[PDB]
Amino acid sequence: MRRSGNYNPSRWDVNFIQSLLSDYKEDKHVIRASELVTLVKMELEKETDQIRQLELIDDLQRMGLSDHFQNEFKEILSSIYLDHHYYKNPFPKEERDLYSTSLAFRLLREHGFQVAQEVFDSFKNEEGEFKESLSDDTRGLLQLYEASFLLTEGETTLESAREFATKFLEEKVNEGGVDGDLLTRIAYSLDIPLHWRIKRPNAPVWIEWYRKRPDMNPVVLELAILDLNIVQAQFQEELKESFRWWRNTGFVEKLPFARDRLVECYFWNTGIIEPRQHASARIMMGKVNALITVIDDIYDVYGTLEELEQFTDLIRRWDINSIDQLPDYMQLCFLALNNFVDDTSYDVMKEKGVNVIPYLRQSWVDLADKYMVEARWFYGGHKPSLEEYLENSWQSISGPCMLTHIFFRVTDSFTKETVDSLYKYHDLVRWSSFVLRLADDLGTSVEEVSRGDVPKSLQCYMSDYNASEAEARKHVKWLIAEVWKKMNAERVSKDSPFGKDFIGCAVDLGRMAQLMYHNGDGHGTQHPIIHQQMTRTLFEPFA
Amino acid sequence: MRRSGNYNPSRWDVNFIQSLLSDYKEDKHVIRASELVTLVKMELEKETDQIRQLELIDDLQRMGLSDHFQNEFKEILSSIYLDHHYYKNPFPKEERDLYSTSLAFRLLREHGFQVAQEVFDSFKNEEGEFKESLSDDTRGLLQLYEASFLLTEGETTLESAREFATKFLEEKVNEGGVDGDLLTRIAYSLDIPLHWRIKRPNAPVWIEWYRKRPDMNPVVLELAILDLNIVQAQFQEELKESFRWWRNTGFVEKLPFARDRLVECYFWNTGIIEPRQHASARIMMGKVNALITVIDDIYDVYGTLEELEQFTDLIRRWDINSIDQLPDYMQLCFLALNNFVDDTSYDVMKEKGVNVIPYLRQSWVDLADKYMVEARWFYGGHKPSLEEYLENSWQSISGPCMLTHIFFRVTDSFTKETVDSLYKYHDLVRWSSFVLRLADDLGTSVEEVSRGDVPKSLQCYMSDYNASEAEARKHVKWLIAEVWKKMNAERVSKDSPFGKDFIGCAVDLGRMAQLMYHNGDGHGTQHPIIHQQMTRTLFEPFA
Ligand SMILES: C=C(F)[C@](C)(CCC=C(C)C)OP(=O)(O)OP(=O)(O)O
Ligand SMILES: C=C(F)[C@](C)(CCC=C(C)C)OP(=O)(O)OP(=O)(O)O
Ligand SMILES: [Mn+2]
Ligand SMILES: [Mn+2]
Ligand SMILES: [Mn+2]
Ligand SMILES: [Mn+2]
Ligand SMILES: [Mn+2]
Ligand SMILES: [Mn+2]
Repeated sequence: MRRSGNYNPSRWDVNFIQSLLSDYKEDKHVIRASELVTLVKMELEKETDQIRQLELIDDLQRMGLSDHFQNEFKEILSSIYLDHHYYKNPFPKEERDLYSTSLAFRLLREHGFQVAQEVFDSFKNEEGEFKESLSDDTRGLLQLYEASFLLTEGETTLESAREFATKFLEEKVNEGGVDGDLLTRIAYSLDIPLHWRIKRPNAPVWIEWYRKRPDMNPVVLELAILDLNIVQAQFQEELKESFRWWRNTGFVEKLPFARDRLVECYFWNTGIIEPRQHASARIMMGKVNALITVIDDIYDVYGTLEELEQFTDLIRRWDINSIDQLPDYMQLCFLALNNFVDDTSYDVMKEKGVNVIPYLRQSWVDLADKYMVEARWFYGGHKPSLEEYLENSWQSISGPCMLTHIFFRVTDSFTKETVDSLYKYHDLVRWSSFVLRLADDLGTSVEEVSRGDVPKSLQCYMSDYNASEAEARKHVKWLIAEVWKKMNAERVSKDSPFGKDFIGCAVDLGRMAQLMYHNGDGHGTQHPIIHQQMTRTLFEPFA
Repeated sequence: MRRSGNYNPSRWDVNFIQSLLSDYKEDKHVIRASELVTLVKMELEKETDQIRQLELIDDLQRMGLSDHFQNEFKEILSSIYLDHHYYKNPFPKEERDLYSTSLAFRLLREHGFQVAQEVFDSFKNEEGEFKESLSDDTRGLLQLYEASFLLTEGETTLESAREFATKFLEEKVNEGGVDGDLLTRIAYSLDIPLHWRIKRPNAPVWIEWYRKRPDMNPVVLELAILDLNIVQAQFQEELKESFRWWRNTGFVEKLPFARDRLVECYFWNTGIIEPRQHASARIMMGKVNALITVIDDIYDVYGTLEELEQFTDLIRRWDINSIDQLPDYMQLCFLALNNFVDDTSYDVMKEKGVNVIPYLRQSWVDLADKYMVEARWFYGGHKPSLEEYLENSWQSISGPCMLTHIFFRVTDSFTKETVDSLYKYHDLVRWSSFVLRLADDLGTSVEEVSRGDVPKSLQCYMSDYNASEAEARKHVKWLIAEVWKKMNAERVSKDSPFGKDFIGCAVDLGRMAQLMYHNGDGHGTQHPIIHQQMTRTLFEPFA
């Protein structure tokens, strides 16, 4: 009679979840690490070779310590940038180096520095093609490929630099060039460039590789391992509170057609809100995400057209005073929602001084509205077209929802204008949700549409230009590259009204999805590799 | 130009309130009692001397074990009552004995058995009047004074009895030293008869008094103390949940003109909802009683007539939209309230299957309205008539709010009909509040008004008949005595839509108020001994 889209039980249960208690929640570490830092710090800024620096910054970064050496990262990069006079389009053609240049470019750009693509010019022959010689320089070559990802449309030099350094890198992988311990790092970046790699869920491995490194330093490595463990604790704390909420709702038993996976839901935020100081957002998100998950299954799995249309209206007019008109299962959910946004608008009001209920309330209305149109197409046995779908797609994924909720928590002082801009669903939001979406649709088009659901990119395209899924798969991949360019441009935009942290969660959300859906769903049914990534960053300690 | 009724700070901090942990929480404790029980349960069901039984029945109760002996109490009093022919219209031939009769009356009536007042007839002399001889049976002359409180208006015999037995008890205490113990355990009942004594916050002293009782049994005395501690742990647990909530609202820092006393607010409930099963109700109430305090201080202390007339109207129409028009502190207060009832109706809707938000909202609306008319008179510099006031007072004290809230968490299943009866504010609710009210107005009269507040019961009588405080004091007391009598008929009523546990809390809310408001202002603000009874009921363990 119904139509449940067969799901599975959260791999982790309360006893484990609710038990969790790492002995890193003590100040002993906090402070040891808090002193071990000042070292790594002064080590850092006592160093002399600018590249030596660029080199540490990237590592400290890829290791999760990014949080403590903030201002260092700046001045260091700040000077370098303008003590190299990187702020000039007209290249001085000092006939620089592929490596240090690819690096200083990468980091500088990543930190919002204007660095003309022209820079990489002193590395190309006459035909304008990249120098033949470069061929021989695996190191710096891998450094350029990696930097060819801080581009925008109208950046052909970076574009091709990538490609050059790509045929190279790969073939060299099949061969060697050097190491064997390079033949992985190289292939590592060659799977997901650093710029598209989310730090947190990836530090460990990086901390390994570094511990190993001969030139490796111990203060740092020690700082690295300690802190990694000092934050795991945090996640564990948050995780529980978010768990407590999930259990309360009782959807798990009162709404079982919906996916049970609150760890997965909380975990996403260990990747999106990297700045540890934002515990609340992380917690909240654990919830926002769970909620969404349930609402989504109610729309594309459980619920009926009648039921949805009405669910969709009640939310629209946020009529809790009719909560008594919907199927009991929709009453529990909506009340839950009402309860969540209301509780959330309270903390925010309590701490920031604003009544944001009218906004958060909106975030949900629109989401649902989008969920609806998909349901209408679906039931209406409708078949959109790549563009038609895509325009709805980036909103039915919740990125905007997830992101508008975060804004209020991550931002310490908003305006109204900002809020308002943000809420037209600011381009940032738009592009960050698009990655989320596309990536998702990449690793979840399968059972998705083959278990009841409207067509997704892959299909929509496949049908659109009557092609193969391999072509569909390629296209979608390309789209993701396009949107990243638009995003890069926006994350660095000066006119951006958003603060560094927020725009930071917008980019990272894109990068998190690129992990989660890099193989499976990490949700619906889950995926080992994902499962492990989770156990290792949420539950297992480091050495 | 606010007013701030200058309050005092909760004598118990965060850390304390947040830490404490009686190991009794350890399951390996329950079971011990779970045996002692079956034991004490047998000594019971194996006893033969009826008077001996009843006797123990009274102890088990007065000691706080009432919870796991219910069905015993039922069978027993049931039988005794039948094989004694208490249901028959008369039976006074002059065979009865003060004691065992004054006692079987009590427990029989108390447990809802209908036993004529004419039983004590067999104890009166010629011109009627209780027999003089028995001016000797001091023992059973206490059991009489004791049962005289299980009356209604139409029962003059019990009225006189109390009149009589006192005359003597009154003196037997100015004797030489019979038992000495007696002297106190007499004067004990003479301060507050047993009927008006909440058991829970009173077991201690009784468990002591019973230890000594040569005619004692150890399995019972052992289960007794064990349970007290096994129970006190519970409270400590519930205590925190409310505390956590209380802390989270941040009223302490944001609504600082409001009384700080969540412990006290939780404590009240240790003695209203006495059946250990209703943990959530006790927990919820920890919050309700808190919301009120705050929302109350907003009305008789801080807030202005513009601000109150508006607070009241919004609450009434209950819209979280116009919320943006309220003064800041009211914005926060309302949202929390909204969140409170909204979160409470959820749990109810969840576990019981119904939407109660519409009824709970009410509970508050009426309270606030009631609180308003008091504000109006006050500012309106109007001095009401004892009755006028009295007609508001029993509602404006929150009794009905407290209770309508309880009802849902205590009642397993109800119906619109019951609910509705309940909400017209059923007599039971009216009686219980009055006691609460008058009792409060006694130990909060000449101290609240003398700092800004409407004239209370006392003061109103005072003017009405232009009498003295003793006359008012005397009246109000008499008044409390009258109400109880209606109460007595309502709790025992066989027409009550209300179910056992609820009817209890209602009765107990009355008795709990006669405790707190006995020495000075119990509740909070500044409790005399009230404090000890609190540390002792919630923090110190028993031998
Ligand atoms: C929960 C998932 F992982 C998604 C992606 C929904 C979006 C919410 C997240 C990621 C917390 O599930 P699903 O792809 O089935 O939703 P969709 O129906 O929009 O495709
Ligand atoms: C304790 C009282 F009965 C109140 C009403 C506060 C609320 C307490 C509960 C629900 C146990 O204190 P107070 O007597 O000062 O209120 P009032 O100003 O109406 O007399
Ligand atoms: Mn969907
Ligand atoms: Mn879905
Ligand atoms: Mn999907
Ligand atoms: Mn008042
Ligand atoms: Mn008051
Ligand atoms: Mn008072």
